[PDB]
Amino acid sequence: GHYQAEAALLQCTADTLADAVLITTAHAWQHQGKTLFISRKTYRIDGSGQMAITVDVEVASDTPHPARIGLNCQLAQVAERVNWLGLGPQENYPDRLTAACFDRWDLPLSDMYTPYVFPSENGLRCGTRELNYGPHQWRGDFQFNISRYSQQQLMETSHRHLLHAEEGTWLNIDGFHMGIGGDDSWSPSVSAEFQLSAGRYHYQLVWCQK
Amino acid sequence: VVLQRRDWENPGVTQLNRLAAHPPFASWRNSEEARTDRPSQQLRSLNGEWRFAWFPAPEAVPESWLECDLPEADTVVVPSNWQMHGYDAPIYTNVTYPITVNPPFVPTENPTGCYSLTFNVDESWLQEGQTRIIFDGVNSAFHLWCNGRWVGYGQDSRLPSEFDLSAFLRAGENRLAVMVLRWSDGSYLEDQDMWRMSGIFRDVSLLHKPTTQISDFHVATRFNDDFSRAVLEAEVQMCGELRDYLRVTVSLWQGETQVASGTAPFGGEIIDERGGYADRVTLRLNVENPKLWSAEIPNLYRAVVELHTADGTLIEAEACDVGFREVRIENGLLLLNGKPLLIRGVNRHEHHPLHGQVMDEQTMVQDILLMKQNNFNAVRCSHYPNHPLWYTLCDRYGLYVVDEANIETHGMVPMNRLTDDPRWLPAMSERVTRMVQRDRNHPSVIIWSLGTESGHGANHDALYRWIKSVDPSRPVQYEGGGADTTATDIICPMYARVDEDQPFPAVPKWSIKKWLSLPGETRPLILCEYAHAMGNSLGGFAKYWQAFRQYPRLQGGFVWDWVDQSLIKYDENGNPWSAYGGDFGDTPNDRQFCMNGLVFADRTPHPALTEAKHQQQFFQFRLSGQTIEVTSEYLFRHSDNELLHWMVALDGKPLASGEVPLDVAPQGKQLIELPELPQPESAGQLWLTVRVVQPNATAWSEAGHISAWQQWRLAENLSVTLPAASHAIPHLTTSEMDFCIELGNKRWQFNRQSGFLSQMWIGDKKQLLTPLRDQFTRAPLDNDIGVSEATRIDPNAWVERWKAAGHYQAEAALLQCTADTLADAVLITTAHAWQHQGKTLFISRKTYRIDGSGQMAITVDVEVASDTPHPARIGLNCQLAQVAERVNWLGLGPQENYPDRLTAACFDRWDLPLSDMYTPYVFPSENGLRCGTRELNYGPHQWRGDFQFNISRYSQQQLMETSHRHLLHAEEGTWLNIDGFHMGIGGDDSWSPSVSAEFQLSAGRYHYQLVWCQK
Ligand SMILES: CC(C)S[C@@H]1O[C@H](CO)[C@H](O)[C@H](O)[C@H]1O
Ligand SMILES: [Mg+2]
Ligand SMILES: [Mg+2]
Ligand code: NA
Ligand code: NA
Ligand code: NA
Repeated sequence: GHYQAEAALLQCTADTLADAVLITTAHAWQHQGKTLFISRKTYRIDGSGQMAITVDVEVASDTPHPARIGLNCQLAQVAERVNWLGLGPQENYPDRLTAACFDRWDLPLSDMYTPYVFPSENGLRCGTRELNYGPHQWRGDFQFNISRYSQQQLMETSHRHLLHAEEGTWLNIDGFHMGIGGDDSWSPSVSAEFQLSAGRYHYQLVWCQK
Repeated sequence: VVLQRRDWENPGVTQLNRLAAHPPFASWRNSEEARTDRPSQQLRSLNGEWRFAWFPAPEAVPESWLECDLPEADTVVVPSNWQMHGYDAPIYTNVTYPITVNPPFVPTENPTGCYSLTFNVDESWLQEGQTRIIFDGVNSAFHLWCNGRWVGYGQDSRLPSEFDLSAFLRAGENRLAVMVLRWSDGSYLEDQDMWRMSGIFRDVSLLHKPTTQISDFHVATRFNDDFSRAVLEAEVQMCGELRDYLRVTVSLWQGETQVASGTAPFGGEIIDERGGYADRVTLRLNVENPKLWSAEIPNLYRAVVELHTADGTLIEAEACDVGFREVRIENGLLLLNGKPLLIRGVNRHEHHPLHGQVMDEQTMVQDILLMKQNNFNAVRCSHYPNHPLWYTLCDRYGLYVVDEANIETHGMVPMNRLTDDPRWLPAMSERVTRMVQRDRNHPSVIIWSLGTESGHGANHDALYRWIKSVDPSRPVQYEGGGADTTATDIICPMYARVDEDQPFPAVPKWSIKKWLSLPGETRPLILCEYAHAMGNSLGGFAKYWQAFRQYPRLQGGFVWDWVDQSLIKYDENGNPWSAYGGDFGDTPNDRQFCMNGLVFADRTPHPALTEAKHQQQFFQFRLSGQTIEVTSEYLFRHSDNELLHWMVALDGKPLASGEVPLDVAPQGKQLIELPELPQPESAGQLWLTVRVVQPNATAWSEAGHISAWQQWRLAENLSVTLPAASHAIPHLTTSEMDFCIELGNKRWQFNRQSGFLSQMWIGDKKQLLTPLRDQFTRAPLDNDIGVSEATRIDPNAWVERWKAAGHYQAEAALLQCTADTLADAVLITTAHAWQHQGKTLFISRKTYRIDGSGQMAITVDVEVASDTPHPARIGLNCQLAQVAERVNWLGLGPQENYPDRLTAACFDRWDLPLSDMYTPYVFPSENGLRCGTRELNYGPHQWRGDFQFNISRYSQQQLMETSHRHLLHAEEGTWLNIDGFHMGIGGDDSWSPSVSAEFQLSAGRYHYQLVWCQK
């Protein structure tokens, strides 16, 4: 029930600090009674206008290792260039990133999508310390993709030509992403060291307008 | 003439008047006593009180000593090493020779042990036949006198020298005088990495043999393809007068039943143009459905060899135990009885902490039992032939043995300088030939070894061929000169790693997996030495066994090594302590390198032992759903003394358990279906634990002995419940120097100048003696140090990388320290930078959240500079004021375990006295860590999260400043180290960095969290 998991709020509090506002939340993703994931978050918005996000995730040892552990959202803005300090320029994944180089990259948005004839998650870039899109800067140590297509449309659509740009820009920022494999295409092939099996995961982001 | 010749400086002279080598003789005169192996009246021990004097050189020995006992001499026990009686110091040196390398010469100052014994000889022994004396072990050379007259000379410390005394003795009192030399030309071939000692250190005895006698005999066992029929073939040789009426009967016994027999006159088949051996006979006995010998089931028969007249009058009988087994290398696999072996082996030096290198039955038996109880099936006789009882016991309890000639020339430059020299061939041949002649009838001996660490020389090749020529029943191995030379049937490297190539020039140690498939290569690979168990070690041991299991041609190896070579010294009060190199005045020395044991000198286990037992298990396990699949790794036996105990616990609380008998065939499978497991309605992780229990006692184990275990996570139920919110809310008390938080009897204090928790109070009492601070270092392990020394730095060792980067003396610098009162808590934020000479090594970012329930949630995020050497650990430490009796934790245990050595540890709820949380390594270092721990309890304290910890009365600082365990003093309070992350310990070897990449703290950014509360 990974694709159907319903978020159930456990905690949601606010605090006033000397020079910032702290938002603490906790969620449990469940499927018919079973708790798959718990997400514990803090948001820290300070004087300079930076929103520091800490995320600590629990994964039930007996659920199949998840495809990713990140955050997503549909952004309103539609910019033309995607600029980042990280691995690139082309799409790279944890078990397919040796060719990619760490530098400052700048591509058109359409270059951050890969037109696989049968549509799937695509266009990830890894080991990114900084991402710039329109007015938005994200800093940390993460993996991301960015496109006019949602994970939902991508998985619902059998051919690339049947896809339609969605309003705004879909952003996927992953603390962690499972390998893609390919030793064959008829049995699981993602190696143990690229499966998301640690049980407890932590990543942090800073979101400010630059 | 004896002082004149200096035979102890002549590799051309290795003996004078010494009898031929041969298998163990007892000269029974009753065939039944031979069968039952009872004591024989014809073999007398001369063990006991002897007279001993020490001299600085052989020139300093007075000529009267041959005729009269010396009054200044003492009375000492024999066998013994004279260093063990305080006459001089033992020397511990590893590679470098204990003497100046000037072959064939030794120092003029050559410690000389003069031994004597006045003893009785009965009349009966001197009217008929032959009386010989046997010295089983004399280190390193000696001349022998009897009643004033010179008998002979002998070398090789590790094999029997036998001399005919028939013409020297008289009825009544007799006197032996033995001049034992510490150093001789033999020493050049005895450079083993061990204590350098000397003297009559093995048994001395007198054997009476008839004039017409069995002088040698060889037993072979050959089989048809399916092992349903054997032929025992026994070749017997006599000395004395050759007569028609002479016969030999070789008869084979299973208990009290004679299964086969053969009798023949002397005179073997024609051999060449001049005929045959008129003094030899070959007997061949047919054996149907033989009980086969292995380490799993050591089936033995008794062969009695009778020399007699046609009419049936016995002359004498010899005998041995026969194990019916074939050893062959076929198609690149070592096979025993047609099945491929998996060597669960260990190197074992003969060592005793009190008696030095003297061996006794009790110790040997103790060693064998521990070995087998911990899943070993093999031993390498590193690096010399053993006390003769050892092979007998190995035959009977069942271990595969590698018998190794007493040749090591490690300190030579290059290592093969002697072994390539044809002039050292004679001395070398005798050390190989005399071993084969002595041990070739022991079934436990499955492989011959040409010695160790002598490079690869032409002499090795000759002797390899010699052994293959005289004994086609056993493979010959030898590691020197690259481990895969033409002088070895088996690729037998030392400390070759699993996946990691070490491509040294000329002698590369390839990844053992890569080694097998080098172009043209077909041989099996068994490591003669691997997994150097020095101090806190055996990291990465599981990686070896995973590979051994997957690769048919990787057939195991021998751990280095069984027992620490520590020696007992005494202090002023009179209490014993364990001593290593340099502790007897001995210099130069290689310090703690003599301690590489899986067990302490007193035979107490190191934590690593349990890791070896687990990885060396004989039953493998897989879980699918509710089915446990059991696979046997036994080659011959069924699991006819085994049950499986299963157990399911929720975070350590038992919910169900049961028993199923194991009925699995060798190499076979059994599926066990667990009953409906009761789904617990309570948060936690369900764990399954299985243990294989032997319900009946054996020759080597007690009833209820556990031989194997394994764990699995079953279903997990993550906690979704919020704690019941509290009325109270903590109060912040800001000061110039301090942030204080109050809640009820509990109080926290953060020093604003340091940035750390300087103190906590429960009610009135202080909880800390030292503030809670980040720790990035550890008291360096033997593996962290390698061969690095104060006066000869190895900049490659982990410790030196750490020192040179400033890790040990970096100073916390406060970047930030704020306080904030929240709705139901107080939040303390901190930031430190650890710096050394302007370089920022680490940055620690923390928050402490103290809420209204009195719990402190600590969140640590560390940055580690990519270009600083990866740190030993990322954690916190403090010195608690509390000294409690017990430690209670939910994690891996119960014994000490580290990230690369935790497979044997089981997740459960453990409870031990504080003293068990300290590991007494003779050289002190970081110790006692336990990993994957979710909850720690000590007095009123409880920590929760996902961390590793050690807890003890010794600071990391005292552990790293103290050289011996006994010099440690318990500090006030308890040092607590809590690590989010801890580096592997390594041990693939102990002289280069050996910690594998995946166990190094290289991620750059690290996160951990801990809740601290009183309970
Ligand atoms: C390069 C050296 C460390 S050689 C190393 O010394 C070890 C110390 O225990 C063992 O004696 C090994 O047999 C030897 O190979
Ligand atoms: Mg000599
Ligand atoms: Mg050596
Ligand atoms: Na194997
Ligand atoms: Na050693
Ligand atoms: Na130390």
